[PDB]
Amino acid sequence: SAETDVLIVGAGPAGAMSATLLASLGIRSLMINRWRSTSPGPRSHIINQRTMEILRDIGLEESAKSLAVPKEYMGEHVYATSLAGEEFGRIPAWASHPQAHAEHELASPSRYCDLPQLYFEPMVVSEAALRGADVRFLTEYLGHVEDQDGVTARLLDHVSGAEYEVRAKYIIGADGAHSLVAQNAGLPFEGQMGIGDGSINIEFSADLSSLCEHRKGDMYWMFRVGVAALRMIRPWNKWICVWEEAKKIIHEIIGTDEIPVEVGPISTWTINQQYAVRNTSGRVFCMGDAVHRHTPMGGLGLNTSVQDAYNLAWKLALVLKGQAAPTLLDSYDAERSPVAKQIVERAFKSLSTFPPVFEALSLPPAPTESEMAEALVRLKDASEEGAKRRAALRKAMDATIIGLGGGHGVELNQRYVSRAVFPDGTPDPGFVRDQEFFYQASTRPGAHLPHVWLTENQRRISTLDLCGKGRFTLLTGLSGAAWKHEAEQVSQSLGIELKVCVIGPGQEFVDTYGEYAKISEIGESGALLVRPDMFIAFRAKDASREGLEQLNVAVKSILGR
Amino acid sequence: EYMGEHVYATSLAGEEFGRIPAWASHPQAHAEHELASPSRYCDLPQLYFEPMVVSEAALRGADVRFLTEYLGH
Repeated sequence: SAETDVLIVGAGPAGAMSATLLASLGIRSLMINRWRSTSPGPRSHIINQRTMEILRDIGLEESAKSLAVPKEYMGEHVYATSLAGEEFGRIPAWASHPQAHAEHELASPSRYCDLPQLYFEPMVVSEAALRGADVRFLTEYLGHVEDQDGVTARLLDHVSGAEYEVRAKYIIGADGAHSLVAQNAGLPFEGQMGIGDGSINIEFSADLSSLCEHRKGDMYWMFRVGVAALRMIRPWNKWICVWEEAKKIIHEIIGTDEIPVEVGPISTWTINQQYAVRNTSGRVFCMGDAVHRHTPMGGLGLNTSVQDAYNLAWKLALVLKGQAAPTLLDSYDAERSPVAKQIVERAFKSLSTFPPVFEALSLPPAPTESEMAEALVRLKDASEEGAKRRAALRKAMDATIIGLGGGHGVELNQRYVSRAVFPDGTPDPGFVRDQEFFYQASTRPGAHLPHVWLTENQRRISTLDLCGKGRFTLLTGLSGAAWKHEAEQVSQSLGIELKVCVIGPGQEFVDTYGEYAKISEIGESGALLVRPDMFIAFRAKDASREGLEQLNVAVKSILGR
Repeated sequence: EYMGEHVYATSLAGEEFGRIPAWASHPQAHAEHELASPSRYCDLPQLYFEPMVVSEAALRGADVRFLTEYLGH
């Protein structure tokens, strides 16, 4: 037997991130995993800005960037007959279009990058152990029982052979899409797990720089199942094909014998659309693929899983230290379960964007080499019928971009509503523009803190860099110095750290560009209370005494006290 | 990329009043810039520009004579 604060079952990106963050806040975690190592298989690889921000908070951003492929190599999505064959056309994927890129730059100090979960996982697992988590692989969760004071789980050790018990105050179910932890907690799911009659993933190696370096992209999709994908793992060199020496399916996809090819492992994917309606069940919290299982369309899986962990850790830390009532843990479900449903529905809906491509070419699904060849030559036709076909195809191709980088709103427009956000008595604004395609910065409580550039010592710093570090932060201008004193009083009163930044001309942080003035929807003396997880929980118009009194209440409320 | 930060200050070594994003350095201005043309802003003193073009003109076939004054026609 053994005792610890949190038991994390699973060392995929959510469990690992959980361990790191809890270890960074002084909380004892034991993280476990049935397998001998981190995921070898072909899995996620698009890392969006929200996940990069979180690494930037933890100080792992420069490491990930070192191993990741940059945005600049991800831009050209090509649709073709084969890699060596003729292109139907290209879309500007992963915000490579100048305007998409501007909306990207403004939204965050971080950027897209491609980094196979294969590297991401061990990076984070090793940091978690370095920061203080205990990490044990080849250990299987067999089950647990709860009571009023905590939980007791039974583990099976695949090295020693022994079974032992672990006592803990909480359990995080971050096993994968077949989570046994979710099964025991009794969580309800909506949706199915194999939708129709899936995909085969052939990993392989081959120098394709002559076919790719003049048109750098993350993926190359072939219409030939109707569709097959060719995704880059390491620039122009290591690869998967998606669809034993029958894997010269590959040669068909590249479209040539000439390039030598070493075949790696092959595996299978199915089509899922299933999420948990509720992610918590007294003392058990479930996290990544365990509560949202979905197709790969849009990069959303890994990124959502890391953000699930970022939302929970700080709350668990506060509760375990008696700085907050257990009530605070309910906001995990309130804030996070919607995002799970959203992600699953979005990924599945992104598969509808493909059939219309075949409709534009007048093709049945799963067409035959002749029919395909007819469609290609119609496309080249110097008639008005051929012009219509061309345009139809363009309209069809463009629409696929939602699954391939265009869904910036889905990525960033979280709006929490829970006990952990204190409403300011502003009317809800909606979105001016489409909320799936476009991010809208908001400073209203429940929104994520916008990014703008300030300066510290004439050097650019992000507004977000004032704000993480496992602590609440309060932001203001010079007219708002009163918040400094009011904040101290509240930290003294309730037992919590509360950094205060007074932004302006004299100060440490100044807004040399006026972006802070412009972006906040609030006068200089107003203030934003930012959570550890970077979400605004409280906003005040000004520093009047009515505004100042509220702070102490907002805080006691947020923490359940 | 070296043209972006226009700073207003008391002196170079003194305190800044603030900065504006000059020469389309603001992300949105830069986007409108990229879409407009395949070319980009750059700083190149007329001091270098002139002789570059005078020499090309002569290379391509123009006759070029300095220290010669137009008096009238």
